[PDB]
Amino acid sequence: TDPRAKWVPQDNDIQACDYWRHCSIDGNICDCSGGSLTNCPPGTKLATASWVASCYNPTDGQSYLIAYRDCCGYNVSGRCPCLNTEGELPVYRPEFANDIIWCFGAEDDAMTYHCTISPIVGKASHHHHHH
Amino acid sequence: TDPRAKWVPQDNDIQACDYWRHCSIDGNICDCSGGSLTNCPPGTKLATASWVASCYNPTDGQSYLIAYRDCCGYNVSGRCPCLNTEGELPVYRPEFANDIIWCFGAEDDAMTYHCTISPIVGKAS
Amino acid sequence: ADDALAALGAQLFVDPALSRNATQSCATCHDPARAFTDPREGKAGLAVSVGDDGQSHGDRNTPTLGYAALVPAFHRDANGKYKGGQFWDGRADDLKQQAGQPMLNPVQMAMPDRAAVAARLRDDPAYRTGFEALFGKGVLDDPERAFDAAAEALAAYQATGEFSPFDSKYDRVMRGEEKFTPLEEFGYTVFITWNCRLCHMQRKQGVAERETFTNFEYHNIGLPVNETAREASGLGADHVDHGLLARPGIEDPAQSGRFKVPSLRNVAVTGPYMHNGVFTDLRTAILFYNKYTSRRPEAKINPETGAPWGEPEVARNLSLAELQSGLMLDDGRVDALVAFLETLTDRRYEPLLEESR
Amino acid sequence: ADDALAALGAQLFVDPALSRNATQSCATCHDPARAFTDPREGKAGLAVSVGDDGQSHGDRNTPTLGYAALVPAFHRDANGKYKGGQFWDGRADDLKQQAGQPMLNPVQMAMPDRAAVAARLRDDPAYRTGFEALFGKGVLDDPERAFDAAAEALAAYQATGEFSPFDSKYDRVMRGEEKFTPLEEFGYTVFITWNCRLCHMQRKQGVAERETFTNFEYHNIGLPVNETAREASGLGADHVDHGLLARPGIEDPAQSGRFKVPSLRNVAVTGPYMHNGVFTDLRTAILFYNKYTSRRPEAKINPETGAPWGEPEVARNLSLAELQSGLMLDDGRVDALVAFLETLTDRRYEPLLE
Amino acid sequence: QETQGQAAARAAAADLAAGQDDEPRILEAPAPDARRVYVNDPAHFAAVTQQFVIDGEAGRVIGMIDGGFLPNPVVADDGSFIAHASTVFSRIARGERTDYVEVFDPVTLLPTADIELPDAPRFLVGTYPWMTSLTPDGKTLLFYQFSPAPAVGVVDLEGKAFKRMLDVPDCYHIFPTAPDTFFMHCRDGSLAKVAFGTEGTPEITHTEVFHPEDEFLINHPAYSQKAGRLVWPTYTGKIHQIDLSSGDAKFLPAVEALTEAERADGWRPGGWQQVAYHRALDRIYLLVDQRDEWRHKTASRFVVVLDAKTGERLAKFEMGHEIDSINVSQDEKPLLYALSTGDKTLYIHDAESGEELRSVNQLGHGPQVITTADMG
Amino acid sequence: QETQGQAAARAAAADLAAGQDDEPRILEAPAPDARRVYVNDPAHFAAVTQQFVIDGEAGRVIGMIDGGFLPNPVVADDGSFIAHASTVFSRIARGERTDYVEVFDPVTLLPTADIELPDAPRFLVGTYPWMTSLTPDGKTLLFYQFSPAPAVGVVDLEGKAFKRMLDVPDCYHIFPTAPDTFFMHCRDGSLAKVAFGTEGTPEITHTEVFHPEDEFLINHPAYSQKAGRLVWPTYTGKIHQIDLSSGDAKFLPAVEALTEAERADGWRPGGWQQVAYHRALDRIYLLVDQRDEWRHKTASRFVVVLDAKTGERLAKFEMGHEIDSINVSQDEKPLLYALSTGDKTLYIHDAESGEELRSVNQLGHGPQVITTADMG
Ligand code: HEC
Ligand code: HEC
Ligand code: HEC
Ligand code: HEC
Ligand SMILES: [Ca+2]
Ligand SMILES: [Ca+2]
Ligand code: NA
Ligand code: NA
Ligand code: NA
Repeated sequence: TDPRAKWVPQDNDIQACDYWRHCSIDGNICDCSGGSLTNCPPGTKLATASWVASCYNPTDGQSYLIAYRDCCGYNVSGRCPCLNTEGELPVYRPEFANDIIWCFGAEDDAMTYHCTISPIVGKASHHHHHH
Repeated sequence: TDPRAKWVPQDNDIQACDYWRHCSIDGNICDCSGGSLTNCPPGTKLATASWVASCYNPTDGQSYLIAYRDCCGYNVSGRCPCLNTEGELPVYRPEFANDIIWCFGAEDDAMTYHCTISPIVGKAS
Repeated sequence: ADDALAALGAQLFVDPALSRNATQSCATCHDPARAFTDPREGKAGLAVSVGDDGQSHGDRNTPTLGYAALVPAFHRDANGKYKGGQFWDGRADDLKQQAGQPMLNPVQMAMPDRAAVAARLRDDPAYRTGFEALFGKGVLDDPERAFDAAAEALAAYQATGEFSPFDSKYDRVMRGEEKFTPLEEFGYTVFITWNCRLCHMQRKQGVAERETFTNFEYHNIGLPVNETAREASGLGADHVDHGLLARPGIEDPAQSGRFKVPSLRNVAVTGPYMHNGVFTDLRTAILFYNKYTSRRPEAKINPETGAPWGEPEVARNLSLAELQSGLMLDDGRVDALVAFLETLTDRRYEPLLEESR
Repeated sequence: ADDALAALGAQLFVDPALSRNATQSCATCHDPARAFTDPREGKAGLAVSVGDDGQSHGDRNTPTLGYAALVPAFHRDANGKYKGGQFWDGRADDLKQQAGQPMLNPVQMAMPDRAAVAARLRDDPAYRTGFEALFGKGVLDDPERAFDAAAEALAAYQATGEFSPFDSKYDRVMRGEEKFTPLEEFGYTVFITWNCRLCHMQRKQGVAERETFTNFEYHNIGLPVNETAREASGLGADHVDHGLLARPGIEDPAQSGRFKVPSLRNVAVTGPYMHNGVFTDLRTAILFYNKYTSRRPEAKINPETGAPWGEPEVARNLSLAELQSGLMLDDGRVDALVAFLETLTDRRYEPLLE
Repeated sequence: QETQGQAAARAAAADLAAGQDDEPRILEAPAPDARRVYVNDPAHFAAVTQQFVIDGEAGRVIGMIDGGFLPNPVVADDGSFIAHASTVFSRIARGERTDYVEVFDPVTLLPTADIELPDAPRFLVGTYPWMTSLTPDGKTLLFYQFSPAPAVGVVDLEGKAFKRMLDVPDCYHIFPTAPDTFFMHCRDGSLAKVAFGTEGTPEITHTEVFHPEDEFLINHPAYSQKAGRLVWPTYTGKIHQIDLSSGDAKFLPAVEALTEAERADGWRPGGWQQVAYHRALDRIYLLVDQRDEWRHKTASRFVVVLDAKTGERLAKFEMGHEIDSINVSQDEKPLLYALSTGDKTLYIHDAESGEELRSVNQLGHGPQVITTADMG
Repeated sequence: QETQGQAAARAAAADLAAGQDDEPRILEAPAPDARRVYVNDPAHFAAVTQQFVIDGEAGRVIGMIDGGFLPNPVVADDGSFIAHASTVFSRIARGERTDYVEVFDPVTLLPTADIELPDAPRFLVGTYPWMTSLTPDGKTLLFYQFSPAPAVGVVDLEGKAFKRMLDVPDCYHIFPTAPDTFFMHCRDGSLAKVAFGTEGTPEITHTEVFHPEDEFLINHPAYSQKAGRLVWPTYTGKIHQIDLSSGDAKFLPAVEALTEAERADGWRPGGWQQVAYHRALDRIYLLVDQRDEWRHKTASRFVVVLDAKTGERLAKFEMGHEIDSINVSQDEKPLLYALSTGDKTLYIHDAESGEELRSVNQLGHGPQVITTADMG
């Protein structure tokens, strides 16, 4: 609850904004609108675009690549809003930037933001800008 | 502040939900989004429909008929929301019913609710 | 003076010596037993009145003089709305300017000129005495002065409480001496929350001290020609009553077909209705308004004729913003409005309601 | 057993005695110095390979054998997606099943039948000792057991660490031994955030233990015919390569034109690219994907020909959901990708990167 | 008392530990069941709105449905679909209006129909569940129109088409009783039965006037379509019950929800959906509190539960929150759903003990309407 | 002491007492003036949004404009119109997407143009003021497109038409300098200068690379189109200033808004519109607080004011609230507007002293963007 203090990742509640995988999430946790940690809620369209962050898992002390993906085509869920920015870079480095509505490649051209999933796709490396 | 206590009118602040003329207002006071006590904000469209109530004016001891009118064609203001229901009757007595979006007659067929004005139209009876 | 001027007007008002053939006084067409309207049948029924010649018919319905003294003098307000005046087209500025016109109108009392009017006033020693006391010696020898003084007297008389007594049930209820029947109170409620109030209330907001149920504005509500009256008046099949545009000095084509909102005081007793007396029944006058709102086919049909209301005499400048309220008056609400409007009848004409009811 | 089987396979692999004229081994086309691909120029250049008879060209590009042993056996998963197998069209279930097919293919090694394969095995005293110690006495006198044993030896050889050493720079970087350069890290970041990872990664999420940069699925990415390879194969200009649908047992027309997602390991050194070796340059292969994303004129044009890529050999079942990503790779991301892809070169081939 | 979010974390950590792969994808909502609850958020008259689909047993949001301006939600009782009548405009809250009905698959939540309503005919009002209503067979949706006059619109959901407007008297609300019949409540204190075909003047019959002009019937009566029971509180907690199951209206005896002492001490009902009716238990739930007579739309902190047949009080629960709307699941051992518009929270209670069990918060901006299917 | 609402009550009571009549009507907003401030509410990615038109002097909302999904507001510096690029969908957040530009009359707030943008070319991103930009003549609106690649859309406000898309390199943001040229910031760390005619590829020139890869330039630079001053903070409170006022980019001394020991004790810029530039005072205002290095989007409770020429700190205000965004009026004795996303409240500060004068609460759901006109 100290918004400016360093982010303290936990591995014990995915609905809280301090969940380790949410380290560069921007929006809403899909698990709170009928999705899950890595799946979109019913009715929404999963984008193929992603932004990535290297997130620290406090449990095994390892850093994992989270390629965030947006669930699109619904108005914003309004539940479990979260904004973290671990390693988050400005828009000209879009691969690490999280204000972008990453809805590209979503079915039906869905481009509205509903929530974001936090799946792992690698074990960092690393990055240069953020280890 | 006790929501269930008898409404107590005042005649000292029109942006407050206990302002005397707002005794049966439901929505938003237009004065808080650029209209005034009896005028609509720019860009909105003034309904010709109205519902009434008899509202006691503690300045003068008299009760007046307030024929509320909606300012329409904008999404709801979100400022100074109020809901009072003095003398408010259910929808089947629509002239005293305030859940209805009373936007009829508004120019350009505007029917979205933005806010409500509270003009006096007569003395009670 | 004020008493005495009124008292002179009282005498003139009922004096038929102010008509060419001496058949007609103000009171003939503005009959005090009928809330100062014309009970006489003519070639278009009661729609239009017959002049002193026995043949000439007007093209407009004779309006009440009750409450006419509350109407402001003719003016353009700052919002570019014209207001007040006398006659249905506001062509007279006020009562005084109005009062001479029937005297000299060949369609009405038909005196040839002011001089002939003055010659009549001089034949009567009580007028010599009454006019001289208020206006000075020799007044009746000067046709301009005698005519103007007669108008003044007549305007004074119309400004008396006798014309505007405010003793209607509505007035008693508003003082707290009685209550409305439940139908009347619903009528009152509808009146004040529906579109009637946008035109038939003195003020836009706040409370009028002496409400006469008109804003004194000019509105084209899209009335058809009253064929029978228009036939009787002889003005022709191609004639258009331009309403306010006919007032000398109004040129704005946007004023074509707009007429002065009448006071709805004594409306129950002063039928037929509208500027051309086209509707005989009060309920019909109310139902006309549903033409702009109702989606039901019946709403386009004049219940008095069973035929469409008709094309407006003047198809432009209709008051569509106020008229097209989006809400139709069901029959419960029309009945309620009738009941309410009947509360606007002055105490002395209450007995006339029995027949209307 | 396991060493010894593989050592037998190692012999066989380089033995041209398994070809009709005795002019060709597996190693002729899967040359170990060329990440087990064919350095030999033929009529269609390096797009396709020439068989033992010196005339017959194939209609597909010879793939690397590196990492082919990590591909699961052919199967349809629970989502109804076919995965794994060997050959570009998965028509072989696994390596063992694949190994005898070149030997008998008249446009490759052209042995007439298993028996003639066995006879060549009997000619060599070393084989009679090698095969007998592993599979028992008389194995070479029986054509079926001989040919299956040869196939098993070959498969076992391909499964040795030699073929899949995981000693690319990418491997060293993932073990924390080394860092990617900026450009290679950019390339990697792009690879895992863009559409590539939708097909050229083992797993949908989580971390693979032996990543080979393919999900082993079948996709039609809309490639054109390699006119000169197709001319050279002699299959005719009327021919359509239906990819997975040519696997016996696959009947679903949704699979026409789909080919196995190749491991991108050693991709930098195994040109030309795609199942028909239509693209000589790696950069071209990357650029091809922009044809689905880029609105620009330059995206309709194969930079190697200057002419339009060409219509898909198979115009249906394109993986449009994946390929129409909504984003085109600019030149810098193409550079980045080439860089990253070069990191997947096994150690022993790093010298080939020029 | 391990939470949703905690169990998920644990499960996810285990899949990473075990190297378990899974395809990111679009979830299906779990099958509709008796404990599924829908909360509509009219969002205090906002141009766009949200419905939250909730697993009441778990207290979990399992989906959401977007809507327009003051949409009217309906839920097929048998769980086969949900729908709404909604309104959008070409430029947010201005421009061309389009009223439409969407029907949605209740597990994929995908629209299976989008049916334009011509001439923008919906009644725009703070959401009254019984101003848009499904017929019992699910094949027709009936929507109220107030302007230019009371009328009812008929929408064929099977053929995915608007049918017609029906002209009705001066009446309100739409309680369907058959594929072609519904009741309304009239200004004159009667109910109006309306029977309608594909064309013709509908057959309209009125009951006897069942309440005086000074007894005020609330805008949110409870109607069980399956029981044909209309439970209609007055401002004082007087409860009219009307049995429509025979297809015609029979007036049941009136019950008081509050006692004479309670009434003399200022107890009255209040809120939005003030009343709920549990069909199988034949039980009325009524949100009540001490309040001035004109604070009838304020929240209430107490739920009286009474036997519909006798009027006998069965419980008085102290809800522990400011509740505007109640409803109940229609299964055995029902949940009593207590929606706070001010807290934007559905509190889920045991309807027998009144105990709060769990809660689902962050339900929009001004959530007011709870809908459950009656699936048994 | 007397508030707006109080004064209005006294005025209304006087009018009633005096018998003063007045026509209910649509008000005109006060003429646009220096102290008009616009607050855009992207509403945490809601499909529809609100702009508030605020008279900063009285701290009064004087009107509002509705918007779609993540619209880009632009306010013509000369007060002659406002416009946005917006995005709507045929079913709230789903269906056919229309991108469009609306131009509004700034006193009636009526739309005077609505220009459709073909092929839904807008960049949907948390709102960055300089992702859509007016040319100085007000005749042309330029908007950034990200997909399929960086591009810039040219919209003729005069003809009320979309013209065409310009191909640019790997760059971001749009800072128009002329009727036919604008700069963008490139991945490689140059600015690009883009001059477009009516036809053909535009002519593109790159500056020197001006920052290293590991110096991170925020998404919200302050740009004064009239001063040609591009003010571009990095994450550490380092500030580039770039002067574009001659048609080509010239680089002013990089300045540091924080001190080494502040940095060392954890001070960094933080929020949304982290920076304001007051043109006539040549003065930069930077939102800052003690924060971890990756908490760069959190609210700050301090603004430091520094000379743009010298880099000297002129003031450090304790705002007394969590502030996400700042801007300033461009007149003499400027207001410093401090917008709290959290509080949904625009705090209006004397920019000189930093004291809080007044505030305007209830600004939507998550207001983030303050725009003012530069009318001088
Ligand atoms: C032949 C019948 C007739 C006689 C006699 C007549 N009136 Fe009229 N009165 C009318 C008609 C018809 C109108 C409306 C004419 C018009 O609008 O052009 C009218 C209108 C008026 C009005 C304006 C009322 C309004 O609300 O606009 C006044 C005042 C008036 N009369 C007074 C008098 C006085 C005073 C006399 C006697 C000097 C008089 N009238 C004699 C028929 C007559
Ligand atoms: C747009 C303004 C307007 C509105 C709204 C309007 N009126 Fe009128 N009304 C008039 C005007 C003007 C006349 C005279 C028209 C004429 O004769 O040309 C009139 C005439 C009448 C008359 C005839 C009176 C007479 O002396 O002949 C009655 C009765 C009446 N109105 C009732 C109503 C009622 C009831 C309503 C509400 C349903 C209503 N009006 C709404 C303007 C309006
Ligand atoms: C004359 C050239 C040539 C020779 C000799 C040859 N190959 Fe191949 N190899 C190919 C071609 C071409 C393909 C792809 C064929 C296809 O997809 O239909 C291939 C494919 C394969 C594959 C499948 C790889 C993959 O990823 O799908 C394996 C394994 C293989 N060869 C092993 C061998 C073995 C073992 C021998 C020796 C018995 C051999 N090859 C001899 C040309 C040859
Ligand atoms: C839709 C699945 C899919 C996606 C997305 C995709 N690929 Fe491929 N790629 C394939 C398939 C399948 C082939 C073999 C196609 C063929 O020959 O028919 C392949 C071939 C290649 C080859 C040729 C390798 C060889 O041995 O010939 C390269 C290089 C390659 N892809 C790189 C990429 C890059 C880089 C990306 C992201 C820009 C990408 N791919 C995206 C499926 C995909
Ligand atoms: Ca009359
Ligand atoms: Ca190759
Ligand atoms: Na007639
Ligand atoms: Na004129
Ligand atoms: Na087949």
